[PDB]
Amino acid sequence: EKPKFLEYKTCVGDLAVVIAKALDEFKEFCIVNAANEHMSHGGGVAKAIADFCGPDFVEYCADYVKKHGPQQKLVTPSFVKGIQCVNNVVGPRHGDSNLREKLVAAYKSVLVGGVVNYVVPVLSSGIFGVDFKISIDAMREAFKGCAIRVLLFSLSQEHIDYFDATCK
Amino acid sequence: LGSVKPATCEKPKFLEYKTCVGDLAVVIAKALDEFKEFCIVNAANEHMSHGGGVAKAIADFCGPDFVEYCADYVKKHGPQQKLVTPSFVKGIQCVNNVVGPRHGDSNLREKLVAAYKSVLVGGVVNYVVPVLSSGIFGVDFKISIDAMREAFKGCAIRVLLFSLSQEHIDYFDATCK
Ligand SMILES: Nc1ncnc2c1ncn2[C@@H]1O[C@@H](COP(=O)(O)OP(=O)(O)OC[C@@H]2O[C@H](O)[C@H](O)[C@@H]2O)[C@@H](O)[C@H]1O
Ligand SMILES: Nc1ncnc2c1ncn2[C@@H]1O[C@H](COP(=O)(O)OP(=O)(O)OC[C@H]2O[C@H](O)[C@H](O)[C@@H]2O)[C@@H](O)[C@H]1O
Repeated sequence: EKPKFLEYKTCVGDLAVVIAKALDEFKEFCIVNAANEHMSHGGGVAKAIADFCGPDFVEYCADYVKKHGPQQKLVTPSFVKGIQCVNNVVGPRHGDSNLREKLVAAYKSVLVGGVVNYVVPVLSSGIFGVDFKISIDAMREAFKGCAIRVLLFSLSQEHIDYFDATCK
Repeated sequence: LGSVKPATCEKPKFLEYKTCVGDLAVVIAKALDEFKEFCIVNAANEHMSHGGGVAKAIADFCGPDFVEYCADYVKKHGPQQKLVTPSFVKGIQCVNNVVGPRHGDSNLREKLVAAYKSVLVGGVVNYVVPVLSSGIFGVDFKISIDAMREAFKGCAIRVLLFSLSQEHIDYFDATCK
């Protein structure tokens, strides 16, 4: 029950509504977190995911960074039925750097072995405002030819309208 | 050789199986949510070198304390067919490093059965178990899974079997038929 090829869906809303939708439509999926390399889940989707997943997830992440140092990608328990795992991905920050290629590498790092359904925020395009258009294009490049299902979500309607502009 | 600190989980009424296909982190993600504590089984060599396969992933995950524990123990006691070590991971009661047999070894079935039997650790009820010997040890996965079910039959334990390979897990589903 892989898909035959890449399938997209969209959701504009807070994490709670996104997760309810993904559970209804995917049944089981990986949630992607827009993380920093310290896994310090202080704001944005990171805070929402840490609040939703709870203290065992926050503790997991903190403990891992303590043992292994800062991480650019960290796959964790979610402690939530239907969420196979959290994939904490570190996007570039504004003034970075070289944004398109960094965002492609970030979205490519979303894929995990044994997971087909992904619930994915617009990386880098909130708490440190990278242009959402390059994040979104970067995602489309990253996932080309992958047999996965991707539910792109965001608080901003503009992000999804823009995404629909190429899927339309 | 002493015993591991006993589980706070109780044994199930009968043998219970779960499965997970994918990378180690995805497996452990599932095990941490389903089991409050467990033993993870490593498909080791007698040197406890962890140079490839699931051993390398487990070594990387558990970290340098784990690496150091194994190198020190082997240095002092020599090579080991079985070593139960600390994990240095919350929820992971111990790592049971089991050396499975290899392609062409004589009495290969019976050696697999014995290897899975050695998985059991006193005071552990929940196990996360790979398909022993089916990677670089070259053993047919079907025979390894058959041997596992033989070794665990009648045991009041919970076993999450895992593999990178969907075919391995589909096979196991067909033994439950
Ligand atoms: N990163 C991983 N995540 C999850 N499962 C894995 C991973 N790597 C391998 N596996 C799975 O564990 C397997 C056991 O395969 P190997 O790891 O190759 O084990 P084995 O065939 O017993 O080989 C023995 C060993 O190889 C290692 O180098 C080890 O140190 C010893 O030399 C199969 O089920 C395989 O899909
Ligand atoms: N509660 C929420 N629900 C749904 N989506 C959200 C929420 N909060 C933010 N988002 C969305 O997540 C995407 C990424 O926004 P941020 O979370 O601000 O992520 P990012 O810009 O990559 O910044 C990462 C940094 O912010 C966090 O503090 C995190 O710990 C890291 O330091 C955007 O599409 C944004 O609308």
